[PDB]
Amino acid sequence: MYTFVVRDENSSVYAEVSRLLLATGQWKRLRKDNPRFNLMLGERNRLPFGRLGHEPGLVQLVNYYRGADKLCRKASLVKLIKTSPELSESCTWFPESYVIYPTDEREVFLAAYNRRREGGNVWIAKSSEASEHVIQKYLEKPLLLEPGHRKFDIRSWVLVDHLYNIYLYREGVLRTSSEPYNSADKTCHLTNHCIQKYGRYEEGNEMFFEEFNQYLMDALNTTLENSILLQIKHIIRSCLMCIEPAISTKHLHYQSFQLFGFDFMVDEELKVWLIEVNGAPACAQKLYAELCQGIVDVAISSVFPLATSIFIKLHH
Amino acid sequence: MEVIELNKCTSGQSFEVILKPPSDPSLEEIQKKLEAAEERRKYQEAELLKHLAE
Amino acid sequence: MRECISIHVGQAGVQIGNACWELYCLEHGIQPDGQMPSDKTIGGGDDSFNTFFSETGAGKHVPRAVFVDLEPTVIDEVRTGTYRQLFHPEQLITGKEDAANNYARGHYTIGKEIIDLVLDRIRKLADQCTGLQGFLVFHSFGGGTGSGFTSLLMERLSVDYGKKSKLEFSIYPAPQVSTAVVEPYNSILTTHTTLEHSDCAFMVDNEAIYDICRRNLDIERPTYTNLNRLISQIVSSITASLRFDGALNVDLTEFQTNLVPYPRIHFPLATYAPVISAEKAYHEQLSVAEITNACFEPANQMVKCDPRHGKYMACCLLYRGDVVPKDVNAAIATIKTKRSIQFVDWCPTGFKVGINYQPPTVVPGGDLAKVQRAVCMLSNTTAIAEAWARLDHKFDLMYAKRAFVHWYVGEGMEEGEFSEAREDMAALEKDYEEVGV
Amino acid sequence: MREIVHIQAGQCGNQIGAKFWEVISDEHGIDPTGSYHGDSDLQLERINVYYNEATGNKYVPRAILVDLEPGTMDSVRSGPFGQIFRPDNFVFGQSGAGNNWAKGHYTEGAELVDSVLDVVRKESESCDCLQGFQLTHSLGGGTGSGMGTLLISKIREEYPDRIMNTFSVMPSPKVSDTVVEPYNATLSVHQLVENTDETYCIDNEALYDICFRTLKLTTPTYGDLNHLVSATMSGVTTCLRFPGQLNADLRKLAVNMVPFPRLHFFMPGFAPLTQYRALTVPELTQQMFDSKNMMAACDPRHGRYLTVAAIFRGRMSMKEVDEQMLNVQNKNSSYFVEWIPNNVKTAVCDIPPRGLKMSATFIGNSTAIQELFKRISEQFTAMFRRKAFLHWYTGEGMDEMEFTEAESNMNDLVSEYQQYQD
Ligand SMILES: Nc1nc2c(ncn2[C@@H]2O[C@H](COP(=O)(O)OP(=O)(O)OP(=O)(O)O)[C@@H](O)[C@H]2O)c(=O)[nH]1
Ligand SMILES: Nc1ncnc2c1ncn2[C@@H]1O[C@H](COP(=O)(O)OP(=O)(O)CP(=O)(O)O)[C@@H](O)[C@H]1O
Ligand SMILES: COc1cc2c(cc1OS(N)(=O)=O)CCN(Cc1cc(Br)c(OC)c(OC)c1)C2
Ligand SMILES: Nc1nc2c(ncn2[C@@H]2O[C@H](COP(=O)(O)OP(=O)(O)O)[C@@H](O)[C@H]2O)c(=O)[nH]1
Ligand SMILES: [Ca+2]
Ligand SMILES: [Mg+2]
Ligand SMILES: [Mg+2]
Ligand SMILES: [Mg+2]
Repeated sequence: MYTFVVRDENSSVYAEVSRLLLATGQWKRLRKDNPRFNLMLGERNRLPFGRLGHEPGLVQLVNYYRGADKLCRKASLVKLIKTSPELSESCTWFPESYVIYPTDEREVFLAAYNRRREGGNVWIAKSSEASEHVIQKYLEKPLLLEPGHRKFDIRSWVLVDHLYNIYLYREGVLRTSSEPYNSADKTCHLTNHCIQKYGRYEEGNEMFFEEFNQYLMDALNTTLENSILLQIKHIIRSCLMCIEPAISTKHLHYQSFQLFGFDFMVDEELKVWLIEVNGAPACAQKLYAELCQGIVDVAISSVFPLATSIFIKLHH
Repeated sequence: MEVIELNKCTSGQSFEVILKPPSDPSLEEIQKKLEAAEERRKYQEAELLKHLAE
Repeated sequence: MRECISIHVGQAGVQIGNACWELYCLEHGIQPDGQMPSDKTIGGGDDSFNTFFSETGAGKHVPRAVFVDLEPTVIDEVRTGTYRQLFHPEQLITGKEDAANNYARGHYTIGKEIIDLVLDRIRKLADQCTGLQGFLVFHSFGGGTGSGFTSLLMERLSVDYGKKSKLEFSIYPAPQVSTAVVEPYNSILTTHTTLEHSDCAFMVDNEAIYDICRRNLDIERPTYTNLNRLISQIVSSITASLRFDGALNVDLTEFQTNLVPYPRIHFPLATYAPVISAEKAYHEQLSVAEITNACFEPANQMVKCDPRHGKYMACCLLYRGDVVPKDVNAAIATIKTKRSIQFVDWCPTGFKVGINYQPPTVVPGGDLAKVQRAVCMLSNTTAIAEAWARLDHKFDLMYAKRAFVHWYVGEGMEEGEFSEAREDMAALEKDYEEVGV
Repeated sequence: MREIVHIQAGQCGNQIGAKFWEVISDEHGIDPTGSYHGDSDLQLERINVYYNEATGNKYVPRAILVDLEPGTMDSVRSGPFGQIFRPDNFVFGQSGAGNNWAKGHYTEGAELVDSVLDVVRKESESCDCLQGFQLTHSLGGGTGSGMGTLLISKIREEYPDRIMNTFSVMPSPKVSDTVVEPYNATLSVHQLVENTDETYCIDNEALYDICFRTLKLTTPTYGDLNHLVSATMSGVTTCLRFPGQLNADLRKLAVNMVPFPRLHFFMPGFAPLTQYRALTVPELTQQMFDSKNMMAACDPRHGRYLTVAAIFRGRMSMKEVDEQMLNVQNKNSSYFVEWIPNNVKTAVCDIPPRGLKMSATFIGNSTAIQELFKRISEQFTAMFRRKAFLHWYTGEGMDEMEFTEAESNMNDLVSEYQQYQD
C-alpha cells in the first residue's frame, strides 16, 4: 500500500482526504512521528521541510510548498508585489498598499495620502482620516447584489501539483453580507461567515456560481466567465508563476503540492481585485466531497497511482 | 559588475568579481580529563571483580 | 615555499587519502616509483608541487602525508598498492583493535595509548619543513576512530602547533552507505569536541555522492572506489592552488580569510560539475555558463539542502581547463537574474574566481570521462544547517530512552558529556538562525 | 579482533556444536583430516577466525569440548569429523549432572571447571587479537545449563574485556526430558542476563512446530531439530567467516544490536526451510520474516523489533534485495520501534550454503521474546508454590531463597520487555 501521516487535526479539508484515503484500501495511516511515509499532511507552522526526502527507497510528498508564505502573509505579499519585476507594482489588480511598523513605509504612506485627502479616500488596516500591519485603500465602490444593496467577496480554490500545473476549481463561493452597504457599524462592511452570524436571501450567506451567473445575465447582460473569471484566472497565473523559481520542487529531493484560497473583490465596473491569498483555507459544505476527491485524483494519486474533470488547467 | 586583482601566470589567472558593496586547553588539562576517564573505568572494573568475588 | 602536511584517520580517511594521492601523481607527472622526469632540480627545489612532495637524493618525490588507523586492514592496502613505493613505512601507522564504532573507545580508551606515537611521526615531517603552513585532516563522522581519535589529535595539534592552520575533510553519515546505528551519537560528540580546534571544514554527505554516482554515472550500486574517485576530484580542485602556480588560496590561511567570517560557522558548502559518465563515447561539452549554472542546482552539491532558503556569507569559484575570464563574468551576470542569490547585508555580494589552465585529470579506465572544463564552487551558506537539524533529531530520538548510552559510559565517559555536546549543537543551530533570519 | 574461541558443554551443546563444525568445514573446503581441497580463495581469507593452522598446512578448529559424562563426547570423536578436533581440547568427567542445575553449578561442576579454564587459557594465549567466546548449550539439563553458566562467570573474571556469545536451547513440554526443566531454565536465564553480551534463543517448541507443520514430519527427532539449528548457526556466522564489505565481528554486533545491557536475547530465523527450484528474492524476504520461520516460539506481531540484521547468500541482485527489504519495513512499520533510526541492516555473501542456490538468515531483537520467559515462568510457579521436587536441589546445598530470587529477576525481565513495547 501507500503510507501517510497526519500532523494537523484542525484541517477540515484533509480530515476528509485522510478519511477518503482510508476508504481506498490502499492507504494506511501511521503515527504522527513515524519517519517512513510516502505522504505527509503536515502542520501549519514550523513544518520541518529539512527532514524530508532523506529516507532511502521512499518517494515522499507533502501538502505544502516551502517558501509559499511570501504570498500568504499580508506583509510579505505587499513586499513581493512591489519588489518583483514580474509584477513591478504597476499591476492593475492589487490595491495600493503600504507596510508600516509600530524597512518601514510610514513616510511614503502619508505622502500619497496628502494628494488623496485633498480630493476623497478611506483606507483600511489589519494584520477616512489617517490619524485614526499593512494599510491599503478601501474599495469604496463595490458591486452590490439586488435586492438587498449588499456587498460580497469571491473565494476561489486553486490546486498546484508537483509538476507546477495550476488547477482552478470549477466551483466558487460568494460570501455575501445581509445588511445594506452604508458608506457613512461594520457588519455591512466586513464579509465573513462568522461575523454575519443573517441568512435571509441565501442559506449561510454564501451564493454559489450558478446563481450568481444567472444574476449577472438577468441584471447585467453578461456572463461570469467574461466579466470576472478571466481576470481571476490571470491573477492566479501571475502570482504563482512569479515565485515558481523560488518554491518549485522540480529538481528537489522531495515533492510539494498545496491548495490555495484566493479572495477577490469585484467593483461596480466589473473589475476584479485580489484581496489576499490564504494558505490554509476551509471549504463549503456542498463542496467538501467533490473538491477533496479531486485533490486525491490530481495531487495525491498523480504520484502514487492505484489499481470531464472538475478543474480548469491554467496553462502557462 | 567590477573586476579587480587580475593575476596572470603560465598556469592560469585569478580575479574577484564584486556585484554590490556590503550594506585553548592545555596539555595537562587534556591529560586530566583522559586520566579521569581511565579512573572511572578502573572503578567500574573493581566493582565487577568484587561482585564476582562474592 | 611553505609545506603542507596531510593526515588521514580511520577507514574513510585512509581510503579517500589513497584516491587523492593517486590523482596528484597523475596531475604532476610522478610515476608510482616516485620518479619525476619533468623535475630537473634533483634532490631539492622550492617549486609549487614541493608543498606536498619532498625529494630524496635518488630522485624520489615522497608525499608529506601520514596514515593512521586503529586496525590495520585498510592501511595494508597502501603498503601493497600500486603506489607502495611512494611512501615510507614510518608514514603508515596501524593498531590492533578498532574503536568498535564507539566514540568513547576511540577518544578515551584506545586514543590515549597511541596519541604520542602519532605526534612523534608528525613531528618528524615538520622537522623537514622550512615554513610549515598547517595540516589537512581526513576522517569520517560515523566511525569510532574517525570521530573519537580525530578529536583527540586536533586537541593536541592545537597545543604543539598553536599558530598552524588546520583544515578538515569530513564524511557526513547516510543510511544509503551506513555502518552503525550510533553514527548520530559519534557525529555530535566529535563535532562538539573538534569545533574550537578547526579553522575550516568541508563536509561531504554520502547520500549526495551516492545519488550523483547513480544519476550521472549510471551506476546502480556505487562502491567506495566510485565514491572516492569522485570525492578526489573535489579535493583536487580545492587543493590545486596549493600545488600549482597561482594567486588565489595559495596558503591554508587564505581559506579562513575568504570563506569563514565567524569562527564557529566554518562549514562551507561545495558544489561540483560536470560529472559525465565515461561510458558515453561522446557527450556534448558543457560551456562556462552551463557548468556555472549547475553550481546552484541542489542535485549537484556535496550536502543535500536548499540554498534558496538561506543566506550567503562567502563564495569562491575554482575553474580548471579551457576557461577565460570573459565567459565567467557573462555567466555570473546571467545567474544573478535567473536565480535567488541573497547574501547577508554585512557581507559583499561578490565572487572570488581562480583559473587553472590544466584541465581536470581522470584515472585511466575509471568511471569519470575526460572533460575540457570543470568548476567547483565553495560557498558558506546558512542552508547547510538543515543537515545539523536532521542529525540532531536522530540523536534526540535515541537519547530520550538512553538507548545504547551504556556502551559509552562503560568506556569511562559520563552521561553529562552527551547533554553537554548536545547543548553545544543546539547553540550552533541557534547561531545559524541568527545569521539567516 | 580476529580469533574466536568456541566452547560446547553438555549433551545438547556438543551435538549441535558438532554439526556446526561439520557444516562450516565443508563451506571452507576443509576435509575431515584438516586438509584444504577447495577451489576459491574466499574460503581461506578469514579462515583464522575459527581455525588454527598447524605445520603441514592443516587447519584445526579452535574449539573446546566439555561434559560431565563421556557418553556424548565419545560419539563426537567417532562422528564424521571426529578426527579434526585437537585431542587436548576434550575435557570431561564421569559423575554426570542428573539434569540438575545445582550439580552442574555447585557440586559436580566445580571439580572440573579449572581444567576447562586451563585449555581456554592455552587457546587464548596463542591469539594475535582475541575477539571473545561463543558457547553452545541447553538450559533445561544440568551440565550445559548449570556448569555452562559457571564457566561463563569464570571466563568473565579472567577475560573481562572480551565478548561473551552463546547459543542457548530453551526447553519445551512438547519435547521434554524431565519435569524440573523449568527450574533449571529459570536459574540459567538469571545468569545469562548478567554475564553474556549476545544470546541466540533456540526454542525446542518452535523447532518441533516447524518440523511437524511445515516440513511434514509426524515424529521429529533431535536429528531433525539439529538440522534446523546447524543451518541457523551457519547463517549467523557467515559475516564472521567470509570476506565482505561488512567485516563484522562480535563487538560491533553487540554494539549495534543491543540498546540496553539486559535485553540481549535474539530471535533467529532462516529461509528456505529444508527442492531444485531456487527461490526468488521476494520469496526469501517473505519467508524469512514469517512466524513459521522463527526459531523461538514467539509471535513477532505481539511485539516490536528493537533491531534487525539479515544476510543473503547466493548470486542475486543487490538492487532487488534492497527493494524487497525496504518493502517489508515500510509495509509492516507498525512492528518496528520508531526511536531507533535505520535499525535494519542487510548484507550479501556470494558463497551459498551447500545444496541451496541462495538463502537468507535473520537475527531479531524483538520484545515478543517475553512470551518465552512468561511460558517458562508460569511452569516454574505452578510447581514452586507447592515446593514440588525442591528436595533434589535443597539436597545439594541450595536454599529456597535462591529460587525466589531467580524467579523474581525473571519476571523483572518480562516487565522490562513490556516497558519498551509501549
Ligand atoms: N565516501 C566514503 N565513506 C566511507 C568510506 N569508508 C567508510 N565510510 C563512511 O564512514 C562511516 C564509518 O566510519 P569508518 O571510517 O568506516 O570507521 P573508522 O574511522 O575506521 O572507526 P572504527 O569504528 O574503529 O572502524 C560510514 O558512514 C561510512 O559510510 C569511504 O571509503 N568513502
Ligand atoms: N481594501 C478593501 N476593500 C474592500 N473590502 C475590504 C478591503 N480589505 C478588506 N476588505 C473586507 O474585509 C474582509 C476580510 O478582510 P481580510 O481578508 O483582510 O481578513 P481575514 O484575512 O482575517 C478573513 P479572510 O481569510 O476571508 O481573508 C473581506 O471580506 C473584505 O470584504
Ligand atoms: C541493527 O543495525 C545494524 C546492525 C549491524 C551493524 C550495523 C547496524 O546499523 S546500520 N543499519 O548499519 O546503521 C553492523 C554489524 N552487523 C553485524 C552483522 C552480523 C550478522 Br551475522 C549479520 O548477518 C545476519 C549481519 O547482517 C547481514 C550483520 C550488525
Ligand atoms: N535441540 C536439541 N535439544 C536437545 C538435544 N539434546 C537435549 N536437548 C534438550 O536439552 C534439555 C536437556 O539438557 P541436556 O543437554 O540433555 O542436559 P546436559 O547433558 O546435562 O547438559 C532438554 O530440554 C532437551 O529437550 C539436541 O540434540 N537438540
Ligand atoms: Ca625539484
Ligand atoms: Mg483568513
Ligand atoms: Mg575501521
Ligand atoms: Mg540429556
